[PDB]
Amino acid sequence: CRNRFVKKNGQCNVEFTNMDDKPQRYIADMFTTCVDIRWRYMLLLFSLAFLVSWLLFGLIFWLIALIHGDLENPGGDDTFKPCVLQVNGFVAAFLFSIETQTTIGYGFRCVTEECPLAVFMVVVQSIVGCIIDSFMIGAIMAKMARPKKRAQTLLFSHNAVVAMRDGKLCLMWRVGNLRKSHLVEAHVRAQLIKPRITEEGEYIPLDQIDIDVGFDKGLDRIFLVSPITILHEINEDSPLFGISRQDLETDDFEIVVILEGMVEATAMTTQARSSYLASEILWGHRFEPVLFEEKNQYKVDYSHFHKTYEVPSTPRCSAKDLVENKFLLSNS
Amino acid sequence: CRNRFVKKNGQCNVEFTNMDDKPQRYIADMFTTCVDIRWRYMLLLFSLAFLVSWLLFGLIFWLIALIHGDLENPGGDDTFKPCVLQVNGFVAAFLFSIETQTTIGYGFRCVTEECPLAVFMVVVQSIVGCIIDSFMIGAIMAKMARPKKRAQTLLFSHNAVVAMRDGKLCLMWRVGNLRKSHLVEAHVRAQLIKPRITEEGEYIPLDQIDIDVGFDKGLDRIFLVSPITILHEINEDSPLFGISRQDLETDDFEIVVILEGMVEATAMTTQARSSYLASEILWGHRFEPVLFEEKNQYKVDYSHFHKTYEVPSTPRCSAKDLVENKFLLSNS
Amino acid sequence: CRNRFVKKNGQCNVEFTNMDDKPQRYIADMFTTCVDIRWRYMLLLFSLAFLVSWLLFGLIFWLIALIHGDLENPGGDDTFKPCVLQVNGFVAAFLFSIETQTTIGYGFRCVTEECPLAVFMVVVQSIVGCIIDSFMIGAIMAKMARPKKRAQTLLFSHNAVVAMRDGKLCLMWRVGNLRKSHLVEAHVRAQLIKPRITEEGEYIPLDQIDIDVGFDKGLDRIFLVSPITILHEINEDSPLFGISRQDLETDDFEIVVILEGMVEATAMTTQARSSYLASEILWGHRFEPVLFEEKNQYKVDYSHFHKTYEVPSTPRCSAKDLVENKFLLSNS
Amino acid sequence: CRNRFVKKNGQCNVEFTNMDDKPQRYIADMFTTCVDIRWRYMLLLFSLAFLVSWLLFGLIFWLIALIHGDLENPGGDDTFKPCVLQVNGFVAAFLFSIETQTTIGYGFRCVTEECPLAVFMVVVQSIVGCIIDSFMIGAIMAKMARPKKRAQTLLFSHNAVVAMRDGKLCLMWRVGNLRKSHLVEAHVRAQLIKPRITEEGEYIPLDQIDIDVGFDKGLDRIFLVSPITILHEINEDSPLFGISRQDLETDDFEIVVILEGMVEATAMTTQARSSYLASEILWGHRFEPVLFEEKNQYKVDYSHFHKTYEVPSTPRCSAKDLVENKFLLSNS
Ligand SMILES: [K+]
Ligand SMILES: [K+]
Ligand SMILES: [K+]
Ligand SMILES: [K+]
Repeated sequence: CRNRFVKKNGQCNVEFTNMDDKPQRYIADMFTTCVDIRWRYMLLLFSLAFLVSWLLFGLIFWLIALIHGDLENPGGDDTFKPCVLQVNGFVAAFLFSIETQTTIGYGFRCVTEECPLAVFMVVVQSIVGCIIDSFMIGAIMAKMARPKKRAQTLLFSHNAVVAMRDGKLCLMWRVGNLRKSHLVEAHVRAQLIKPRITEEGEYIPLDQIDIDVGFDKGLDRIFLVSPITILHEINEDSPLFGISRQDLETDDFEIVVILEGMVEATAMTTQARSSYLASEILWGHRFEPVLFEEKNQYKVDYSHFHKTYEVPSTPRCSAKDLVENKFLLSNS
Repeated sequence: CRNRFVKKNGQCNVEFTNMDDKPQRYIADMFTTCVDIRWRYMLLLFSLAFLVSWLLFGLIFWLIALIHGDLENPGGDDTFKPCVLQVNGFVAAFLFSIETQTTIGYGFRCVTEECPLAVFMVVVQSIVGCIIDSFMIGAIMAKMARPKKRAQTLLFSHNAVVAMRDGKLCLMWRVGNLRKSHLVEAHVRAQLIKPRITEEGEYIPLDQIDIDVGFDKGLDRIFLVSPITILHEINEDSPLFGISRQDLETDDFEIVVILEGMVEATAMTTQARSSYLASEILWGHRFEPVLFEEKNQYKVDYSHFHKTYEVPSTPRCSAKDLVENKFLLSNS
Repeated sequence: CRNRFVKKNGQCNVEFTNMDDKPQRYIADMFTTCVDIRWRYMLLLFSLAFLVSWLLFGLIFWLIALIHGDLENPGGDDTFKPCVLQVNGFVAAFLFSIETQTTIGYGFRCVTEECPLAVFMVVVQSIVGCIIDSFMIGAIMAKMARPKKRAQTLLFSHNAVVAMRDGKLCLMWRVGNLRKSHLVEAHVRAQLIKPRITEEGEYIPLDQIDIDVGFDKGLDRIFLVSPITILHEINEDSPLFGISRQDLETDDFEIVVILEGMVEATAMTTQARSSYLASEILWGHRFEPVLFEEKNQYKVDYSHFHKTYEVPSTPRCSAKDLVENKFLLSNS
Repeated sequence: CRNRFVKKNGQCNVEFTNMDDKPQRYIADMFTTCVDIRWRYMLLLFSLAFLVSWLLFGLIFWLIALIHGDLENPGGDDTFKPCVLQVNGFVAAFLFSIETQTTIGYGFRCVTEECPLAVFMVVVQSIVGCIIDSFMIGAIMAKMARPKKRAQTLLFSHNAVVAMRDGKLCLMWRVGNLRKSHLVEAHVRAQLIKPRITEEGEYIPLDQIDIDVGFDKGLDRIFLVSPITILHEINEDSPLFGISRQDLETDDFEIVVILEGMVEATAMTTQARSSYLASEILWGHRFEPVLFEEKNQYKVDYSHFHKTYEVPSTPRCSAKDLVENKFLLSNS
């Protein structure tokens, strides 16, 4: 009844406060933020940038036109040649700035060979133009390609279960791929979250404790086509070792599950997460099979993914008791 | 005689059904799909987008021209200035929209300083223009660069063999690189696939079982220039431990082989796969050498890659028997 | 009192000298440098490139105009057609070159069907134009996206502490994430730096010695949301094994701490670093908790991140003594 | 005296022959090749593509102009409007095609509202135009960014040495970073190459044998600022175990050394290689220190990198003898 540190969607429930350097540290990493903001903001931002360069140069050109005396003779004649043809005022100067930076260049307003400063400005503005474009491309490219989007076609079981496999008592949860694209170099991790006090009397607000999914033997690496059921064998070195079915409806703790892997197309690691509270773990259940064979191939029924069935055959005590008891019977 | 879970090309034989959230989960990951569809579709899609913005703006301009009364005086005179010169109708309005968004800007149809709304629209459309381009670039860039294409210059042997190496009985298959480019940080994995029932009576439609290629000792990492022969030593902890040559023509199971590595040029992980059925494994054979030395260098003959030869010297029983028997003789 | 090999910001304090091949080796890797230089330099560089192609082609066109005799008849008539209309001199030839390469193409200066060489040149220059753009985009894209920028939203504690946890004496330092974005596949490393002489009398100017953070058990991998305290248990195989609280104010050595992980958005590994001198390590202290629970969620107070408190309960001798002593008492 | 499998530059000495599917497998991976070819080829290729689309469309337009009867009335009048203004022939049709696809759009040749087919063609060509650009960008971007270029600022010692460290006999070679940029998540690998015959009489043309650099303890991971000396301790499980100083001037084999790591700026793994023949290994030597301290910092003299000095104190027998002998003395 304490609270949820990671929601079921993987979303983490926490907030940072009194971060001192936040503004100056965010300026240096500035690109990283820019790509996480809503599109409309990233866009409006860029159109803001465009608009600003158009107005700036537009003004310069208008200033030049004003001083040269072009405003009064925009088209020139035999005895007089303007800096930029057909700039009669502000809006005209604005239009030419846009036409130039965008490279539309209708040509009705046009630079002449007269002013080196007008020429120069055109030069500068062109270069400027490319620069802004380049940033926009990259930004869009980057944001467009974010691998965290892939985590939404990855799936966790609504519950985790505990049950026997091959003589061992195991915590299990299930994972699945909702795309026919592969998750490359995928692997998993699990952790038990809960506050604790060390024998020295040190309070750890939330301690994160590894749940061994087979990392040592290289078994945490998975090949995920059909849903895989992930197994934690509860043993001497397990944090759940002394926990029984009744300890599940009493205790407060949380199990955090991770799936890391690479989006096949971009080879960019995505990390998917979810969470099981002690009250979301079903003791004595087993997952319903989603895979079955038909004729020339295999199929997965995904409506059975979350479903579990009761195994009355399941022991209600902790692995600890289970073990210790084995050594009474076997001891006498 | 059951069926093949992964084809020989690496293609997986399975299909997902009754996935509930598929539409809304695919919208969030939408970029990931977009790059896997056939070119013509991704392209037609984008030309569809272009076409749509040209028509949309074209319409706006035509509406503006209509209301301003430009349709009747497209070129204007001393007493009258149009919003956009030379828009006499729909097609004219269309052309200007394209000329503008594409930045061709022939200039025959041209914005004037008269309408702020025409100007604004031009502004908006330009910005819009960049945006669509940017998406196209990224999409093409991404799709163009997909690392899974590299898996087609990587190679597996048509068969796997079992045979003795240095006193040990080993399952072996071969892998090869068809490019002179390196596969960076490459490593392998193998798995035995087959359905099973746990001693608790739990049916696992297909259980995936690790075949140890040396992960523990860091030996699953390979340096692949010439074809490497991959070895699984069949021992106490091997899933093939109790399997003999006769069990091979009887049993139904499958071995799945993986090669993961990085495309040298892009450093993007590609994953190559293939499969050996118990009936594709040749007991008592050995691979033909594809590498030989000549003068100033080494050469690889790839026509010998798949070829195997008989070793009548090979034991036909399981590693299990082989071991157990050693301990009769050595026991008496 | 020797010196600092890595500053606290992670910056390494060292310089390379008498590198022989530096110029020719840097030319081959040239792209890598280009993206690390200040913007203004990368930009000025590119505008330098632009400017150079505009002048080059501008000259060609002017040469062509000169020879054709266009300088004297820029607009032509019934009996004479220029190579490029309206090029009356250098600046005119310059303007057309820019208009062409930038694709502004106002159109006042325009190629005609007369000179195949003018046409060809236009062809060449256009192609050239794209090429330079493409480089600029990539450069900007690349530099824009550098993952090392992310290391500035990652955090280390100003000090490291030594203290007891669960019956063991541990060196600890703390790490934190200043963004709500995740650090994917993150893990840590630590090293003791100091010069030494092997029993063979070989001097190692600075030897780098692994500080075990749990790599073997897969515990060096972390899930970083709230600040994690990193623990080195000082034991038989620890380089700090024979060090006590008094050895800390005497000895000269340095501990180097690393955090490697992936920027969530780009999946590009960043590496963060910092350093603790023996004089920056606080013996007998403990970190102040930055995480606390409120109602519907958790919060982190970052002003407590660096803060430590005294634990007078802490032993002042080395793990070595501590152990050895245990085996007097337990031995008698 | 056999031959070198990897040259000292890392270049591998081998060639593939009789690869059967080479053309069709290379078509699918086609992008991968495109980026490894010389610039001039990738460029000429693209200019080839451009040129081809300009000519193609140019022809279409000319065909349209021909049929419409524009060739005879390029500028039109009150009673007649051309498809595209000012196309009088082939070259004119060519110019307009280029002006259109490049978006220069001088405007002297210009589409009119008359032909829907001309309009359509313009539409199509524009779209086409973007597509080719996009490919070019990506290609240039990709090729520009190749991480294998970084391997040229990474360094190996010209020789490897064997010598005692802390009571153990070790094969050592040295590695170095020629840039002030870091090599992220770097690690090493080594291998002994030589042909062999298994006790079963199976010939392995070249067997690749792991040289343990500490992978098991996680010590193959390095932090490379100053040059690191890499150590292989020659022990029971070492392939060099039974090799002595005299076996070095006799035997033929090769040691292959690898350094894998990530370019700091792009986080793209590069793999550096080199090789030591038994005749390139200096028994009884030690590397000259390249690092020294001065005042406020550290410096590296790179001219000392390759240099080694004699240690007459060094044993000339194999680790094997060395060990076995220890157990005579200690045995009697
Ligand atoms: K234009
Ligand atoms: K134009
Ligand atoms: K243009
Ligand atoms: K124009």
